[PDB]
Amino acid sequence: AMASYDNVDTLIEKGRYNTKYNYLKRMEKYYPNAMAYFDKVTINPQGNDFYINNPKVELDGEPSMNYLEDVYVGKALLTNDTQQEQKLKSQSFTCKNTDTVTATTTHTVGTSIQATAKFTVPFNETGVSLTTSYSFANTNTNTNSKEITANVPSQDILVPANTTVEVIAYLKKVNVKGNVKLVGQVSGSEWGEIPSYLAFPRDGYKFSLSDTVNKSDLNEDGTININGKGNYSAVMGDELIVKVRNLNTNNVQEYVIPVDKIIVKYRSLSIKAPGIK
Ligand SMILES: CCCCCCCCO[C@@H]1O[C@H](CO)[C@@H](O)[C@H](O)[C@H]1O
Repeated sequence: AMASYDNVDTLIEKGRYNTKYNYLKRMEKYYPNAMAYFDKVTINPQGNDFYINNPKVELDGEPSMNYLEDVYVGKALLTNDTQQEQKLKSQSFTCKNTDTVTATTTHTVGTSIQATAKFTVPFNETGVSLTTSYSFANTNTNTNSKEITANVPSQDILVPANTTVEVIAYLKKVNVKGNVKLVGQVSGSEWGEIPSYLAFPRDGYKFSLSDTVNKSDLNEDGTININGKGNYSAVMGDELIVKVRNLNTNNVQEYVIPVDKIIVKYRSLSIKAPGIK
């Protein structure tokens, strides 16, 4: 069906209201002021099997993606005091970075029925999956993180004759933010009693959630669609960059150092400093 409800507690309360209501409306013919006692009549829920079927997290709008401030990893010099161009090698190095995700339910689906669902941050591309989860019934905040260590081998840099180059390594970072909808299909029933008072009979009851709404609002398995909301924000290490600057011309050229495998091992490049050809 097309319809979807954002508060399961409202439905549960209607079912109870209806139960109390019909109990009194039946007596109305005998006692014309019976409805005026609506507040005095007790209803005692005893159990339920309310369940949220197939809870899942769905993106609600496209993620927004912003580059964050670059992480400065280090600086080095490579000096060619020779009359021709030379292949000079940088030192190998490591750097560490933590990928994070935080996720918060902003609008529950009502408190009465517990459910959780997994969320994988989208537009990942790091090769390390980052998952958390959402609670349907509480406004919780779930975090997760993964520490990544980069092993970057020596790089080969062609330096022109009589030139020192300065090399800077830095790590780009992306922030992926957005909203989600928490969806599922509620089934089940509450049971209990309006207890007997004086001459008034006990009414042992069982009401389903699908009975508290119009027949059009139901799916073909009898369930009702529910929806909550949440959001997320993940920080991901992205591209390892090396900028090489020619100290004679002060021109700077940019290179990406690609990943080799998986601890993340990077490739060893052969790169031209500015001033070569
Ligand atoms: C080819 C690129 C060379 C640029 C010089 C990079 C040297 C960085 O070196 C790294 O610095 C880290 C701090 O950021 C330290 O934690 C590591 O131990 C060290 O290996």
